[PDB]
Amino acid sequence: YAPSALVLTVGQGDKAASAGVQRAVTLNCMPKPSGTHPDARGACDQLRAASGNFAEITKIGTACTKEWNPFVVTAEGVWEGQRVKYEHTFANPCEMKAGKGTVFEF
Amino acid sequence: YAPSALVLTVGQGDKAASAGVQRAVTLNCMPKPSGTHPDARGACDQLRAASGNFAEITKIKSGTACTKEWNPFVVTAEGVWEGQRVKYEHTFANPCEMKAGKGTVFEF
Repeated sequence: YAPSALVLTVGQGDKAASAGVQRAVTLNCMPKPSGTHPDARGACDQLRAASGNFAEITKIGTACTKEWNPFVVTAEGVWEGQRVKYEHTFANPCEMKAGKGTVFEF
Repeated sequence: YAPSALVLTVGQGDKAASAGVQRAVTLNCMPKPSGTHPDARGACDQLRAASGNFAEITKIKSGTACTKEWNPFVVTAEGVWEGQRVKYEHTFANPCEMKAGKGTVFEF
């Protein structure tokens, strides 16, 4: 196997570079799930099912207003030996609530 | 202040973008040290003493005496330190230089 180790963050703002990070968790998946992530096994399972594609997890029955109150989630590190650097901006808390899945529920 | 959560990697090559990862570990320092890093307390302590400055970890040491052949390794750190983004890489010319400059942080 190849390493799968990530840091994930959430913060206020519309880009990772400009966001005020609120919470950040570690996640290791190979060969066993661990980390400060609150559900390392569920997160590793969901990521495996998506082939490591964070965008598949965050994409938009969700009835949210068009208020702009943005939050950015990030993932960076290595997935099955490949370097990854991901960010996604949710327009507001309502969209984030629907789009976090297990991976970004922290 | 604020979260300090990191992933560190080592790989063969001369820049992170061109080097395949061999091993990677997690490190979280607050409120207590943990992670897959084999000495999380030592790594967190060294980083705290350096105020999160990864260049201070890998800086040159007067006792280092290595031959000069090119056989490079790249180490990286990513994540947050005191809530602020970390994106760091350093290339060691050969195994001797990596042994001299890895400290506890990159000892995995």
